[PDB]
Amino acid sequence: NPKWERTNLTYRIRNYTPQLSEAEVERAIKDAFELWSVASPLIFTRISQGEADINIAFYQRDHGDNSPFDGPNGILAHAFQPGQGIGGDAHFDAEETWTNTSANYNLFLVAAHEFGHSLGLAHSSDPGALMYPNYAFRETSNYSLPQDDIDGIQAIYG
Ligand SMILES: CC(C)C[C@H](C(=O)NO)C(=O)N[C@@H](CC(N)=O)C(=O)NCc1cccc(N)c1
Ligand SMILES: [Ca+2]
Ligand SMILES: [Ca+2]
Ligand SMILES: [Zn+2]
Ligand SMILES: [Zn+2]
Repeated sequence: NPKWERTNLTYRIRNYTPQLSEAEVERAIKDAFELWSVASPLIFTRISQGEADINIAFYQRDHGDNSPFDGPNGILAHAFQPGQGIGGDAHFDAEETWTNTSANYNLFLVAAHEFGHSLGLAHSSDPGALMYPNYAFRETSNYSLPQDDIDGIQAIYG
């Protein structure tokens, strides 16, 4: 069970997707972290430059870590479990159409899903869970964490 042994974690958005404004990309990311924050003792702080615990980046195909993206659709992103260096970092497929809407692919929902991995959760077999393996759009305004995921972070931290 890899877990962060620190509660206030920093993050850094190294690059952006042209698809959305910078504000929208940052709001997506911010709200995705809040989701996990309200069900745990974790506190997230954004840094504009520097070494952050969780780096966030939009990459294309081969991007230096031995797990290349695959073009439109398919693999949308991946994250590494808690740890130093690459640990907890999250990568998003730059070749996807990233949206703020119901249209594939909603950046807030994918980000929320990746941050679960970054915090130490694995995929869930519960189809109503965020950590379920396949993407599904769900209303995002006033979105809250499904109960299975709450059970998930709570079991790791408090
Ligand atoms: C190596 C890939 C096969 C797995 C990868 C994964 O689950 N990363 O977290 C992934 O991108 N899975 C896709 C599977 C798919 N295209 O349906 C995905 O949508 N993952 C993210 C996801 C899943 C569930 C909910 C939400 N919001 C997002
Ligand atoms: Ca892809
Ligand atoms: Ca890291
Ligand atoms: Zn990667
Ligand atoms: Zn996943």
